[PDB]
Amino acid sequence: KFYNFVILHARADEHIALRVREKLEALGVPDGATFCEDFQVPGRGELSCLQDAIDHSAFIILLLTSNFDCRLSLHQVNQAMMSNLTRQGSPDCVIPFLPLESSPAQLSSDTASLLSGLVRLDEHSQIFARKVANTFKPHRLQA
Amino acid sequence: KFYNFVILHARADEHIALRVREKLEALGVPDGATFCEDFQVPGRGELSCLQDAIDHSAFIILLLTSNFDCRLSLHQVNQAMMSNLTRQGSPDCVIPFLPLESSPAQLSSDTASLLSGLVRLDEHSQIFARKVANTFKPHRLQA
Amino acid sequence: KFYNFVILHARADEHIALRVREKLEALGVPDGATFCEDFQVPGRGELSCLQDAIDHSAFIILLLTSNFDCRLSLHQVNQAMMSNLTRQGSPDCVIPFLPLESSPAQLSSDTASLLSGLVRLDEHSQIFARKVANTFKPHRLQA
Amino acid sequence: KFYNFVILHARADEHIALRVREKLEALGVPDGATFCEDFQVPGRGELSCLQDAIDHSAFIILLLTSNFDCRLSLHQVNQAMMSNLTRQGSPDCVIPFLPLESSPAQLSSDTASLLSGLVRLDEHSQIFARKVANTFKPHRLQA
Amino acid sequence: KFYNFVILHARADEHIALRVREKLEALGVPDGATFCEDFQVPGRGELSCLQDAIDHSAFIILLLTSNFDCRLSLHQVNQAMMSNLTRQGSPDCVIPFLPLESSPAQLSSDTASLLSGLVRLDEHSQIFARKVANTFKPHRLQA
Amino acid sequence: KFYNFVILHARADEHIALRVREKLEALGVPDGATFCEDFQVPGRGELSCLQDAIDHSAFIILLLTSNFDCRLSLHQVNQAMMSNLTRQGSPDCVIPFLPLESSPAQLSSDTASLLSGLVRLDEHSQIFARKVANTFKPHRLQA
Repeated sequence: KFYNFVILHARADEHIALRVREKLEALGVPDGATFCEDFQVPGRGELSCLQDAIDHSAFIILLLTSNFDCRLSLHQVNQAMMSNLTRQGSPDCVIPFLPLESSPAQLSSDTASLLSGLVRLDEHSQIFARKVANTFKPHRLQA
Repeated sequence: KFYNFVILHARADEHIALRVREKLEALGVPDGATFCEDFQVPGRGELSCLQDAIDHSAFIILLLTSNFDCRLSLHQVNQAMMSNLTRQGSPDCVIPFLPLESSPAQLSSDTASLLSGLVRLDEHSQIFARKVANTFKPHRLQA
Repeated sequence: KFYNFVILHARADEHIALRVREKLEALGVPDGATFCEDFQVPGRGELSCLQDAIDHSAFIILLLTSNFDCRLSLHQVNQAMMSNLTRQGSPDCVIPFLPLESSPAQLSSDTASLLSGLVRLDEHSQIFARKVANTFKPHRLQA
Repeated sequence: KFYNFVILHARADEHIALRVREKLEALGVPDGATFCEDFQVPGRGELSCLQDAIDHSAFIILLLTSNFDCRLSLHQVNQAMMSNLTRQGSPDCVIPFLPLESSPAQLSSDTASLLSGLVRLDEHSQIFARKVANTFKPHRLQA
Repeated sequence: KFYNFVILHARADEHIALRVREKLEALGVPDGATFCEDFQVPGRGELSCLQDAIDHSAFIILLLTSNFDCRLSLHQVNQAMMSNLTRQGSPDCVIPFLPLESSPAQLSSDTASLLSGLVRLDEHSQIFARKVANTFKPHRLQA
Repeated sequence: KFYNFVILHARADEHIALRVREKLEALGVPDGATFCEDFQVPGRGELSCLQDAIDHSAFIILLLTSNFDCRLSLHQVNQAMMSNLTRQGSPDCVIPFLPLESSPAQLSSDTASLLSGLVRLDEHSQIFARKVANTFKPHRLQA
């Protein structure tokens, strides 16, 4: 339990989430996790699975995509942001992520507008490794 | 059929549902249905008595009472929220409600955490009438 | 023939069945019946008398009680439920009933567990009249 | 007794249940079972066979097939869900299952709408093995 | 000839059968008969008088008692039951009768076990008149 | 005496009963029996010998067929079921049987409607051997 980072994503985009978690593990962040890792299919529909992904993850990494426009995804973004804001501490746990496959032109107007004025992480940037190192510092959250 | 709004509640808090229904009908919302309105006696245990409430109601209202922490209540909230999200149109069908008989501190984490960022209605608030008027606009979905 | 509703009950609790029939007819359900109405005396121990009660009734009302725990009662519940489920049409027929003589905590574990997935028609409820009116709407079964 | 998991299926899909049991045992879950193993012939139509399957199993697995749209199947789903939700312990045992012979569009409204908000186990996905290993952890229910 | 009902009784219990017949015809059943009504002193023995009683009666009423346990009584019960069952028509005619002079605890295993599967009428019952009216209806069989 | 299982059958279908007894003894149930092992034209009458066969057999197997529709057959089924249900012990012994010579569509409606609640064993099923093994376990009734 208490994984380092979790990758919230749409149901269809499984390969993108797997690639991103593998890459972030490769760059030097141990104990990688994804939404479909604690997405416990025995009955945890969206109450226990989503709250387990939010609560038991030091960093919540939202994965924007053209398929991230669905209403369920927007509700997940709202839930993650509100949990981050209400929870004591946790300055910038929610980290918007732009995958390599995605482009800045496919940002969801309805969904990604909530994250427009928040610190983003991009894969197209050539400073991506330094951004990851700065974000995932040795000192982090506790139990 | 096709009632304007339905109140979801626990088994014990039967009277609170009727009280809130009468109060909300007083404000000027016709067809004040409740969970016991379509709680058909035979055949249904949770098959359509929980589904006809979701299916045949324009707005769904969840009473966040102290008795609403039951294990069945969490499944009811999950079903309502997921049916709202899968359904097309009317993004804010699901509405948390806080009757005077309950308190904001009485919000049990397990169930209230599902509705941390939703359209909350509070009887403790003094702008209740304006919130009700804004939420229950003259135009109400379709058949 | 073709009675509106019948009451299945243990042999000992005939008076409770008569009382429930009288009360339910008083509420506005005509042509009330009971098991002893078609509990024919010649021969038909449980072969066709029970079949006459099941087939020739629009609704079946099991009278749960402390004397309803015997093996014969369990077979009666099993047969009524299976006949209702296999029958064409008539989505909801078997109506669990809790008379004032018994208590909600006095449910027999062996028998009442079969109906644990069905909504009861509780006499103790303050909404009993509305439940009865809702369960017995003018449009009903036929031949 | 006290089987690890039981597969609830329709009357016409015994072969699918046996195949799924064999596959799930192959993944590394010992002491498998199916509904046609505690489906004792002498009596026990749905009284002490379905209830025995519900009570004497750790993980109830509903097999969402094409023949699973019958009224009997809907009653079985209601019984399983309500028995799981009412009883203390057994946190989230009930597991919807999607076999090969079914389709993502096979979800009939009447039966699958009950589990629509509930999360399913789909072996169509490529993460099925890890998903199952996550489901049936070594620590589980007691007697 | 062709009496409505016939009372079959032990040789030593003529008074009980006569009292039962006298009580019964007053309720509205005309042309009452008993075994001693067709029981000729000369010529006929047992096979002829008993067969005449079986053949020339619309209904046959066995009268269970403590003196109804002899081998002759068992033979009479068996003969009457088999004649009713084999003969085409007459859907159900054999009626077990429990008079007040006997008790339910006084059911001799041998003779009563033949009619254990059949349903009876008890003089101890409080719905005796209605049961009798249900048995003997204005429409009946003939030969 | 005290035969392990008996087979009640219509008089016309003697061969089917013997064949079923031979098969079921072959599967591994020792000391088989049939109705014509405690059935004599001389001495005991039909009802008496049927009652003798009911209570001297650990298991009772009704052999449904097209010739099992007569009123005598219905009375035998009623008597067997009622004797099983009323007697103390023996939780469930009346086992509906479906042999090769019949089909699950030609079942006697009037007779088999009594057993529609219970579970039958079909030779048509491919799990017949497992059903028999689960049925006739080493531990069984006692004198």
